[PDB]
Amino acid sequence: RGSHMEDFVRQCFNPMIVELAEKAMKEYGEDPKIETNKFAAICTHLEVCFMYSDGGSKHRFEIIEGRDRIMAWTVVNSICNTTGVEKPKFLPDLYDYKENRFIEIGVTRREVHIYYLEKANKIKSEKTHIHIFSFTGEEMATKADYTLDEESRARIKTRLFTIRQEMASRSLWDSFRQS
DNA sequence: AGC
Ligand SMILES: [Mn+2]
Repeated sequence: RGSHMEDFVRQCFNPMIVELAEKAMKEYGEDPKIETNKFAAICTHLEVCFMYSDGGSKHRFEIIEGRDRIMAWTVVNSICNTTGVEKPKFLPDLYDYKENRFIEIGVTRREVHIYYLEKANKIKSEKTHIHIFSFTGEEMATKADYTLDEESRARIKTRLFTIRQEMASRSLWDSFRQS
């Protein structure tokens, strides 16, 4: 059922991200043509994770996000069994080899701390790091430790505001912000 | 995934 949002997603994000988002949705059996705001949110989340992992040095991060679920857990078990970090309850997005911790990255259309507290209580993990970005240029991270240098986080924030403008320009921001 |  032809939606403006679905075709917007396909210009905004590169094909590699679109294909991972589609696979993620149908691995858990949802339809990107129908659940189009969730389509847009998953592509957004994917892109931020990849931008984030590009912010470090060459070998800094293990990318968990974007793998099929069974392989992602395999890699997580490899990380826990070779480093001794406690196995997380939910699939994190990255592993930081420099700081020795998993990272859960989130993107929100609300005040970053509302979403942070939600992610904090969901993860019983005392140790996995949380880093939240908003669509208005705010961020929030565990212990005020933002992992990356300012430039790498700044370009993530710029991209998120561009996505917001592109949606608003198409009168999709309101549906998206209210979903 | 994030409202
Ligand atoms: Mn996440």
